Amino acid sequence: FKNLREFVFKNIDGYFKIYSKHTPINLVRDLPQGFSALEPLVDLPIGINITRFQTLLALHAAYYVGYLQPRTFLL
Amino acid sequence: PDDFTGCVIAWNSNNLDSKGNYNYLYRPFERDI
Repeated sequence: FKNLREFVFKNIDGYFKIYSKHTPINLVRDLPQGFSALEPLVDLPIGINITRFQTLLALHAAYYVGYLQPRTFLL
Repeated sequence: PDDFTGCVIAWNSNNLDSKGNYNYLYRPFERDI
């Protein structure tokens, strides 16, 4: 694959906060190892409860899903 | 929210919305539609 697209989606007090980073890659088998912080891009004042989500693909690319935790980091 | 930052402004509509007027319904920043 050529393009790595990473996003963070969290919903706090009615705001759907989106962070993202796009980087060039040269790897098919799996996600590349490395570190980069994601910058805030969008903050949507929607007031909508989110419990479930679904992705949308174009039918004529692998994707990964993890979950966030209230952990402490030293940056 | 308990840490709300801002101002709440309100006024009487007895001579504006009242008629009766049944178009007003009741059930942090959530729109429970």
